[PDB]
Amino acid sequence: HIQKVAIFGGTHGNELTGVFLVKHWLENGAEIQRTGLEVKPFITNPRAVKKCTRYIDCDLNRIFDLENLGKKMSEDLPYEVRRAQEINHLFGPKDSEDSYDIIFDLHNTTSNMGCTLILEDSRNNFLIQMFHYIKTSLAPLPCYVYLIEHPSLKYATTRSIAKYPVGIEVGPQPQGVLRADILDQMRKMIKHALDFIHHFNEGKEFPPCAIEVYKIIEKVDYPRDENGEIAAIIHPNLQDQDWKPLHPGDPMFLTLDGKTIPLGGDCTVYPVFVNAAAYYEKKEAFAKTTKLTLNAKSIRC
Amino acid sequence: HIQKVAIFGGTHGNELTGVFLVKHWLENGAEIQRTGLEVKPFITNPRAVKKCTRYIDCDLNRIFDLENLGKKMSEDLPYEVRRAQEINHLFGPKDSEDSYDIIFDLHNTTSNMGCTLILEDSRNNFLIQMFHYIKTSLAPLPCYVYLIEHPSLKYATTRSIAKYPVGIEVGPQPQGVLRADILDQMRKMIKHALDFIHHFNEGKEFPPCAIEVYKIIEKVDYPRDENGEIAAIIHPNLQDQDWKPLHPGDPMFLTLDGKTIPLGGDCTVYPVFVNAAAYYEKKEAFAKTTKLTLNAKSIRC
Ligand SMILES: CP(=O)(O)N[C@@H](CC(=O)O)C(=O)O
Ligand SMILES: CP(=O)(O)N[C@@H](CC(=O)O)C(=O)O
Ligand SMILES: [Zn+2]
Repeated sequence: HIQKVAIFGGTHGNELTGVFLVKHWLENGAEIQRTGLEVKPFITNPRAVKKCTRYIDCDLNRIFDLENLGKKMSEDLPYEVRRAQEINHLFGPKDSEDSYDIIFDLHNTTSNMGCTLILEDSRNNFLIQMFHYIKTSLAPLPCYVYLIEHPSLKYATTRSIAKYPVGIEVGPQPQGVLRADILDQMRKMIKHALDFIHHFNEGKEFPPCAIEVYKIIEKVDYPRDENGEIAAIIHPNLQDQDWKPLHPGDPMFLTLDGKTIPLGGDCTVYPVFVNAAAYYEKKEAFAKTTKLTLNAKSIRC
Repeated sequence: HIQKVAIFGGTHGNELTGVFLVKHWLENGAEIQRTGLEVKPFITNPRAVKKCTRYIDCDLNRIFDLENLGKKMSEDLPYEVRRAQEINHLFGPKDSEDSYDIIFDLHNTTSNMGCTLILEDSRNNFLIQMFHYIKTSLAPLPCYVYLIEHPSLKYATTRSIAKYPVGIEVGPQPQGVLRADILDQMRKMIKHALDFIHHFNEGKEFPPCAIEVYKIIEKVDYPRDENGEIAAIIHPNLQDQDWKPLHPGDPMFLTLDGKTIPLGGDCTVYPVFVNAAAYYEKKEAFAKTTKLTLNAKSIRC
């Protein structure tokens, strides 16, 4: 059933783990080859990799929609828009049946999140089953799932071209830095993801399963000042405590004085992307998520 | 004896702890004010801070020498060269007796180094005594001293304008990220450094003392490709092990294949700036240092 699989690195040019793995596999990709399965590594944003920067003109990972992929090709377009089209033409077109079946898009964050899988559709049995397999196979190494389904949020990502878009994120790693442990963790994530696809194409039957995901609800801004500059910082007790529960009493921010600013609201939330570097650019502190369980049916062929 | 003291933040625009402290103290610098002592906070590279980037045209912290500070002012010069001059004219001139007495230049690294003091002259009794005071005052919080004296090296740093240049570096913090603990650590470093100056200007007598420093000997490159691209990465056992001893047997790098590359040479070395982000730009892995003890005499008003 599953034929065309791709692996994207360098969607942001300062997230090196993907860049390195992909470059290594372009020269020798035996590691990622599975019998009866054609898997293609590919650098998505080579220009931004060259500069070791997030993007050149605009973020590549939020423009794979009709607004942008339908524009008339020209050299006056932002670099990433041109690039987005070239990629859609290679691995897509999107919403087409000639598109790749599965795409893994590799990412790094500074946030202390470890192995993270990113799910775009909560009702997708195939992906849930994959994510279950990976989760299970990594144990006792923790692996979390982050759900970006939202009526009004959710972005037009690079991987979204696929029938089954899979996002992969490993932290904490600084930008422009290549750590071995983080690299090793992403490797293992991949091998199990490919193992799952192979197991599936050899027609293995998976029983129903259930997994905890974390559903984005809101992004929290840093408190500001009358000029609009940031006024407080992630409180020590929240630093590095991604995925762990935070109750309305608990400390959130801290001023340089420093009075504490506690959570507020009436329910427990799970913060993710705590003090992420990519959040500063937009002056955001972290993401509020809701923990919940999803279910899948059985699958075959 | 000591009159003019300055504190520099934003010498690199993505090293936020300095930026934040300095901005906070420009609005209210009571924290850094000591009796009979005028200390001036100051953002060195406002343009690079604006963009949250290391530098605009060239690294500000390498160009405070005759080659650059003697150039004819013009708008065709790289931004940082213009800026370097403006600063030399404010807080210097360098090698002059009208220069500031002491300058603290604040920095962050991604390397797991904690509180670090940077010493440019090994024969300086005043600085050693300060560094001793700070070291001891921070205990049991570790504080290390890194000596950049070298016959065949330079470093025309921002702070070098002063009679007594002091460098301050706290890691690990990602670039474009502001962590509370790291901020707190730098604050304490400053407070004790200012306390020392005040104690000295109230004419306290310090007995002779001794401190371990780490003398740079060379910078280690990443092993490269046949094209010139990086070929291995800091071995897991070296990651985050700054300051700790590394013997010729021990593992250094790691290829994506599995093969370890051990140290070599014939003596124990102490690595610092392990997997520093700012080292990638020049494709360097870390700095080899040699641990040794320095001695100071007594000192007075
Ligand atoms: C921290 P990131 O740059 O990997 N976050 C992405 C989301 C993603 O990776 O899907 C973005 O906001 O574009
Ligand atoms: C991380 P940094 O730019 O403040 N440190 C310099 C050295 C220095 O600033 O003294 C470097 O590692 O290249
Ligand atoms: Zn990313």
